[PDB]
Amino acid sequence: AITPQEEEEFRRLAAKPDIYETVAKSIAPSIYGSSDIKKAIACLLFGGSRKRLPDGLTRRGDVNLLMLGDPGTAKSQLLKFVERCSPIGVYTSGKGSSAAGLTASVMRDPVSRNFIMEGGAMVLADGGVVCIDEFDKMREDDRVAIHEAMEQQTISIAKAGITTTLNSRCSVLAAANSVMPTILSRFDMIFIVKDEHNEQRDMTLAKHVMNVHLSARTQSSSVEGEVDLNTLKKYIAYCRAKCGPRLSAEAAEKLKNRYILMRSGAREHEREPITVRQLEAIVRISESLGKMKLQPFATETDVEEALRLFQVSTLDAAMSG
Amino acid sequence: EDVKAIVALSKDERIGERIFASIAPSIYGHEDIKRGLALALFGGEAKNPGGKHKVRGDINVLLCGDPGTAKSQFLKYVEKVASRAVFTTGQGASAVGLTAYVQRHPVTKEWTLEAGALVLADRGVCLIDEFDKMNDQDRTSIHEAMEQQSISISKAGIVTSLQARCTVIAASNPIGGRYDPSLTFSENVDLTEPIVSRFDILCVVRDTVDPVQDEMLARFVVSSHIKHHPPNTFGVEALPQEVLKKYIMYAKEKIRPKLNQMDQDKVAKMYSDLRKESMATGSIPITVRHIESMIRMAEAHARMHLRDYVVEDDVNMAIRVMLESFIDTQKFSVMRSMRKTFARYLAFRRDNNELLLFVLKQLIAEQVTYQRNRYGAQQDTIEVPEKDLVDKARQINIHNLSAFYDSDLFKMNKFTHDVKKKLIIQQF
Amino acid sequence: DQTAESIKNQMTVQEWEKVFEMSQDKNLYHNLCTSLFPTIHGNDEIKRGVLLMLFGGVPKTTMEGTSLRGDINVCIVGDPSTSKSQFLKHVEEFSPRAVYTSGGLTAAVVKDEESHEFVIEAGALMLADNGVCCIDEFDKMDLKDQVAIHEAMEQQTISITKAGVKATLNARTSILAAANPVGGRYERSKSLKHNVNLSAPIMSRFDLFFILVDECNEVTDYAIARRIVDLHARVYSIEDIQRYLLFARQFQPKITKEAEEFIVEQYRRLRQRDGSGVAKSSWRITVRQLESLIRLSESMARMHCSDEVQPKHVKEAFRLLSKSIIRVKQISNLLVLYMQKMEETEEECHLTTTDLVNWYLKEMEAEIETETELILKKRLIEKVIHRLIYYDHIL
Ligand SMILES: Nc1ncnc2c1ncn2[C@@H]1O[C@H](COP(=O)(O)OP(=O)(O)OP(=O)(O)O)[C@@H](O)[C@H]1O
Ligand SMILES: Nc1ncnc2c1ncn2[C@@H]1O[C@H](COP(=O)(O)OP(=O)(O)OP(=O)(O)O)[C@@H](O)[C@H]1O
Ligand SMILES: Nc1ncnc2c1ncn2[C@@H]1O[C@H](COP(=O)(O)OP(=O)(O)OP(=O)(O)O)[C@@H](O)[C@H]1O
Repeated sequence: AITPQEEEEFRRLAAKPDIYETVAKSIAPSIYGSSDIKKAIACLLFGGSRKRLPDGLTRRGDVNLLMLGDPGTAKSQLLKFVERCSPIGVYTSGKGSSAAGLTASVMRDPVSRNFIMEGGAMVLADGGVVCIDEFDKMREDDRVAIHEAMEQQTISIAKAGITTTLNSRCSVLAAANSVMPTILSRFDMIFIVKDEHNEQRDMTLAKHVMNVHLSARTQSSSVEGEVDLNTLKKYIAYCRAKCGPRLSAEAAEKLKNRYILMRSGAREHEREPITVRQLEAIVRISESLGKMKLQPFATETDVEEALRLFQVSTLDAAMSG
Repeated sequence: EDVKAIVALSKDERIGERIFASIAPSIYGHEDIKRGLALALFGGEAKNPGGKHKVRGDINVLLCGDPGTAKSQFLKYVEKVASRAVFTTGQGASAVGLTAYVQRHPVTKEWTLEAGALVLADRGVCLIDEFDKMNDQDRTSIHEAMEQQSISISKAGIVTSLQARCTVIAASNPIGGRYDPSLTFSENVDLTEPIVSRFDILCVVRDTVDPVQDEMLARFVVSSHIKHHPPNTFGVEALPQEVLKKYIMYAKEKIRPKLNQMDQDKVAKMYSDLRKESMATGSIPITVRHIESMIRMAEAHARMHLRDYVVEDDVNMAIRVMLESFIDTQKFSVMRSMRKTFARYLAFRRDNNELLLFVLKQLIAEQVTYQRNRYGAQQDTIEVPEKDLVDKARQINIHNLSAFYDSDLFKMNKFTHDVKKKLIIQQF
Repeated sequence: DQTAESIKNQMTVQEWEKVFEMSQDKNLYHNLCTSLFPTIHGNDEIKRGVLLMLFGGVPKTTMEGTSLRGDINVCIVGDPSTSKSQFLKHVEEFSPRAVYTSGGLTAAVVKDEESHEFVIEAGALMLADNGVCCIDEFDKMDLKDQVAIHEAMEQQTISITKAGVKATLNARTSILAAANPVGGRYERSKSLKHNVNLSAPIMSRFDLFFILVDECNEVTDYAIARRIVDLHARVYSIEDIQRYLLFARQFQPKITKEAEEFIVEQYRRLRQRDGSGVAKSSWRITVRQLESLIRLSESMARMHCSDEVQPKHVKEAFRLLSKSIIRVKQISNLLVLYMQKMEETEEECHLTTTDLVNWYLKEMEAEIETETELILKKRLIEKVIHRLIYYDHIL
C-alpha cells in the first residue's frame, strides 16, 4: 500500500549522492558515535542480492554482523532500534525464556490431544532480520538450531514421527560481551567495539546523557537531518522489492587484484588469512550498497567502500586478538 | 497538624543527620550502610524518556561482608519500617522464587501462572538474604527483571505481562569465607558481572578489631539480654519512627524533585577524571550507569530534605556516595591511589575532628602492631607523641587540636591528652 | 508444672531430699561428669561440654519480634576408633528424648488420598524437639541434608513443601553431631576448615568444637586394655540425675552487673588473643563467641542451681571455651620490619634497596646484640626478595 506520491519521494531521496551518509546518520539518533557500526547496520538492513544458478543451487544474499565489546556500550538499544526498522524482524534475548523458541517445536495440547507445529522465531522472521542479544548464553538446542539455519537456511523438525523441513532466510545480528567457534566463523563482519578515553568524547557523552535526563520533560523535541522510522521502513521495503544489482567488469577486476595482493601478503606474513568466503562477503556488501543507491550496477567506489568496511571490522578483529 | 509538623521538620536544615541516626537504632556503627539504606528508602523520582526508554526511580543496595557483621538486622529493620515489604531468601527451604514463571498445572494439565517474589513486592521494598545462592532460572532471569522491572511471558497463546517495580536490598557472603582486599569486588562475590552491575550502591562490610566498638557492642548485647529477660554517633536528635514514616510518605506523595538546577560541566569533568584514573590503572571503568545512579541519588537527597529543586549540596553528596562506593570496589593499591587523587570531592561535609580521629586510629594501630611484634603481648595504655599527629594534620591543612581534645568524641574513645608530656594516652 | 516447686510437690519427700543433696554437692560438677560417662576414660573436657549441653541455656525473645537462641551445640572430631560414637550412644541411653540417626530426618508428608489429608510423619529433627538430636556420620550427609541442618540451626524451624503444600514446623533442639577429619588423620598443620569437610555456615553455627587426638599414650593404653579386660571379666543414679536435670532446667538464672563487666573484659581479652599474630587460631572469633560464652555462663548458673549469674561461672565458661580453641620469630621480626619500611616511606622520600636493608639490620638490632641474628636477617631479606620486594599488596 504505497501511493505514487511516496514513490516519487523515494526516487527523489535516492537520487541524492549523499544518501549513504544520510541513512548512516538516521540509524539510532540517540546513540552518540559509532558511525562505522551504523554504516554496517545500514548495509545489513538493505541486504545483498539473491542469485540462482542453472544447477539449482542458490547463493544466499544475507549479511551477518556480530558486535563484541565491553558492557555499557548500548548494544541492546541498537538491536531494538534495528528490530523496529526492518519490514520484518524479531527480538530474542539469549537464555531468557529460552530466547523465545528459535526452534520449531511440536507440542501436544493435552486436553485436545492434538499436535501443534509452531515454527521457531527464525521461521516467523523469514526474509527479515533476527536480532539476538547475549549470544554466548544460548541454550545448546538453540545453538544447534542457529548452526543449522546459518548454513543450510532450512530448519527441519523431526520429533514424534512428524518429519518436515521449514524455510528460514534471515540476516542474523547478534551481540555478545566476549567469546561456538564455527558460528563465529560463519559471521561476515565481526566488530570489536572497544572504548576510547578521548576527553572531548567523554565530556560530550556525559553532557548528552545529562541533557537527555534534563529534557525527559521535553521529550517532544525532534531531530533534524534524519529520516522518520516509517519513511525508512517504506524506503527499505521498496528498495528490497525493486532493485537487485550486480557487479561490473571493472569492479570485478579491481576486487580480484586486491584479493590476490591480500592473499600473497598474508602468505608472506605467515612465512615470517583471507579466504573465498570473505571475498563473497565483500561481494555481497558491494551489492547491498548498489541496491541502496537504486542502481543496476555497482561501481568501483562501492568495492572500495566495502573493502574499507571489511578492513575496519574483520581484519582489525583478527589483528587485535 | 501532622502536615505542619512535617513542614516544621523540613524547616530544620540539619534533618539528614537526624534521619541517618534514626535508621537501625539498634545497630552500632556502619554509618555507610545506614546512609545507603536511608537513600534507598526515600527513593528517587522516576522518569519516562518516551516509549523507547524508561528511567527507574529505585536505588538498589548490595551488602557483601563477613560472618557475624550484622547484615540481617538491617534487612529486618527495613522490613519492619517500610510498608509493602517482602522478605525472601535464595538458599531454599520453601524459598519463594524471585521471578515469576508459567508452569502448566500438573493435575489439570493447564498452563498457569506462579508469581515470583518480585511480582508480590511491586511498588514496595523487596528484601533478599543469601543472595549469592540462587536457582539457575532465577540466576538468568534476575538480570532482565531488574533491568526492565516487568516480566513478559508467551506460552501457547498466554501473553501476560507482570509489573515488578520494587527496590531490591540484598545481602550475601564472599567466596572463601573472608573478604580479601587484594582482589576486586567482583572476584570476592560469587555473582555474575551484569547482576552486580545492576546494583547502584555497593557496600562492603569488613571485619576489623575495634576494642572500643567491641566493648560497646558487648554492652549492647548483654543489655539486650537483660531487657528481654523472662548512643548517637551522629550526635544529633533522632526523629520518631512514626513521624519519620509520615515524612517518608509525604516525600513520595507531594514532592517532585526537578533537575533544572544542574552543573553539567563539573559532572563531565568528574566523569572524565574518574575514567582517566580507571582506564590508566586498568581497573573497573566508570560507565554511564554510574552517572545515572548519581542522578537518582541526587533526586533522593532532594526529596530527603523536601526541596522541589536539587540544591548543589545534594549533587555533591551524591557524587561523594558514588565515588566512595566505586573506589571501595577497587583493589587495595588501586583504592589507595584513587583516594590519593580524588580527595576534594570525598571530603565534602566531613568533620575535621573526624579526620583527626582517623589519624589517631592509624597511630594507635601502628603502636599496637609494634607492641605485638616486639613484646608479643600488648599494653593497657597507649601513648604516642602528638607531633606526628600535628604534622599529618598540617598535611591535610588541619590545626587547633585543643578544640578536638575538648570534643566529646575524643573522650568517648577513651583518649586523654597530656600537655606536659606532649603525649596522647588511650586506655582500654 | 513448669514451676520447680510445683514438680517438687509432684515429687515425693525423699526425691526432694535427694534433689537438695545434689544441689548442695560442692563437687557436683565432677560427680556428674564421672557418673554420666563412666566407661570412657579421659577426655574430661568433652564430658563437661556434653553436660553443659544437656543443661542448656535460658532462651529469650526480643521486643522486635526476633527470638534468641537458648540451646548450644557440640561437634566432636577425632581419629578413628577414639570412642566418639560411644559419646552419642551414652547420650541416647541417658536421654529419653534423644533421637539417634546415622546421616527422613525432617518430615514425610504422605497424603492419605482415602481421606484426602496430608498426614505428615515426623522426621528425626521433629521427634528430637526440645531435647538432643545425635547425628553420627555428620560428614557423610547429602547436600539436601546439609541445607536442612543449616536451616534448622539458623531458624529453628522445618519448612516442607510437598504436592503444593507449604508448611513450616517448629524444631528447637541441640545437635551433638560427630564426624571424622578428611583422610582419617588430623593434620595439626592445617586448620579445622581443611581437616573437616563441612559447609562454612554449618561449621560457623557450632559451639564448643572439641577435637580428639589418639596421642598414643602408653599409660592410657594400659588403662584402656585393663578396662576392656575387666569389662570382659556412680555417685548419683541415672534416675537421680534425670530428676536433678529437670529441676535445674525449671530454673532460669539471669545475668548480674558484675558478671556483665567480667564478661565484657573476657570478650575483650579473647578478641585481643585472636587478633594477636603470635599463633594462628584454627577459627576466627566473632560476636558468636560472645553469645556462646553467655549461653555457657547461663548453663553453669543453671547447673549450680543459682538464680543469678556470678563471676565464677563466667570464669569456668571462659576457661572451657579457651581450651576448646586450638592454636595452629622470622615472621615476628618481619612484621615490624615492614612497619618500619612503610613508616619511613611515608615520612621520608629516600628509599634504597640494599643500603636500607643494611640499616634495617641495626634498626632491628637496636635492642639485641647478635651478629648471627644479623646474617639471619640478611637471609630472611633474601627469601623475601625471592617472594616480593615491598610490593603493593596489603599487609
Ligand atoms: N552513546 C552511548 N554510548 C554508551 N552507552 C550509552 C549511550 N547512550 C546511552 N547509553 C547508556 O548505556 C547503557 C547501555 O545499555 P545496554 O543494555 O543497551 O548496553 P550494554 O550494557 O552494552 O548491554 P549488555 O549488558 O546487554 O551487553 C544504557 O544505560 C544506555 O542508556
Ligand atoms: N553494630 C553491630 N556490629 C556487630 N554486631 C552487631 C551489631 N549490632 C548488633 N550485633 C549483633 O551481632 C550478631 C551478629 O548476628 P547476625 O544475625 O546479625 O549475623 P549476620 O550478619 O546475619 O550473619 P551471616 O553472615 O552469618 O548471615 C547479632 O547477635 C547482632 O545482634
Ligand atoms: N578412653 C578410651 N578412649 C578410646 N577408646 C576407649 C576408651 N576406653 C575404652 N575404649 C574402647 O575403645 C573402643 C574405641 O573404638 P570405637 O569403636 O568406640 O570407635 P568409634 O568412635 O566408633 O570410631 P569410628 O566412628 O571412627 O569408626 C571402644 O570399644 C571403646 O569402648
